[PDB]
Amino acid sequence: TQNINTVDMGLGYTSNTCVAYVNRVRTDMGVRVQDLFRVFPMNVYRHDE
Amino acid sequence: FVDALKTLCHPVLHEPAPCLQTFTERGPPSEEPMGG
Amino acid sequence: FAATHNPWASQAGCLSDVLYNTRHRERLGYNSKFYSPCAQYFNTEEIIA
Amino acid sequence: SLLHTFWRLPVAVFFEPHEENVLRCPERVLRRLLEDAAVTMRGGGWRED
Repeated sequence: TQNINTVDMGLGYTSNTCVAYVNRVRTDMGVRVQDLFRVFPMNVYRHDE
Repeated sequence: FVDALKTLCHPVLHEPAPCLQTFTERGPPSEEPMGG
Repeated sequence: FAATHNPWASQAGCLSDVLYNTRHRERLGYNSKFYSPCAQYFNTEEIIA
Repeated sequence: SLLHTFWRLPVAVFFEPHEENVLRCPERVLRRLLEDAAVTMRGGGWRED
């Protein structure tokens, strides 16, 4: 093990990130809607049939 | 619309009792014999 | 600068407020593992915080 | 604290089947009726004739 400790040496934000380049799309960007019975697997109708 | 059948006819949209429950909490403003 | 534009997604007691607020969705039977894409717009206790 | 319905398992109490849980006679009346329906077949059609 090697315990390290870091302490910031600036009064303000000394580091800047930016969204640079996009490789691909993980999702489908589709219209296939999600299912509410899956996200709510317990609620049923009061009548059975 | 039909692919949203997995969302439309779910029972929790047809259950207004939580909506009525959180509707009771706000303040309500104020502003039988059928024979005879 | 109107009051709202959609009164079924904006009230204290609208349809989505009992549907997508995870502090209100916990009172119903729900699956926590299913990520919902709209929970960031409704979970108002984080938004109040 | 609200009365949401949930999917309970279908419970219905019955009697487990055994080798001697016997079905009784039909109160002696349809016993006799089936006796008449049995003995009336000595005079009648024969289905090969």
